[PDB]
Amino acid sequence: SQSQGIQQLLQAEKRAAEKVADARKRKARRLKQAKEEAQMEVEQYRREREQEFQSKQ
Amino acid sequence: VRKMKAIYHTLNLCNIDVTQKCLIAEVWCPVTDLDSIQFALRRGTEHSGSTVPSILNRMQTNQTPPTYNKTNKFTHGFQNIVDAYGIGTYREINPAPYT
Repeated sequence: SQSQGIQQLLQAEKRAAEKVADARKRKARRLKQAKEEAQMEVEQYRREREQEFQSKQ
Repeated sequence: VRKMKAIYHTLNLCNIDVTQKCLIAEVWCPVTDLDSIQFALRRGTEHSGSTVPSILNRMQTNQTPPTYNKTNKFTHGFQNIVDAYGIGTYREINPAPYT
């Protein structure tokens, strides 16, 4: 039954490798999203501070 | 120290899998003693914190097995003078009890 055990472990290892590589791909994607959102929040801050400037003026 | 060395040397005489931190090995063992082996494995892995099932499964034995004759303090010497001539065929009639 060892040859079957081998086949089962290889399938489990295949899935594990896929799951981890997928997590790394996700990490890269989330990082890009993080930058895009950060920039949008920065613009929101810019808008608000510009409004504060106008009020002060 | 000698024991540790023997252990590591034994583990070298194995095939380490690449994708998982798990070890597969083939071993010869007495059939009648297999239960004893599994109980020993249970105790060993129980000491290990991971308690991996550590299941030893028989394979379609098809290579020439070693010849194991159980000897004791008395019969060991007689077995050796037999072995001096040669190691008997697997499941050969052991001449030693008559020697």
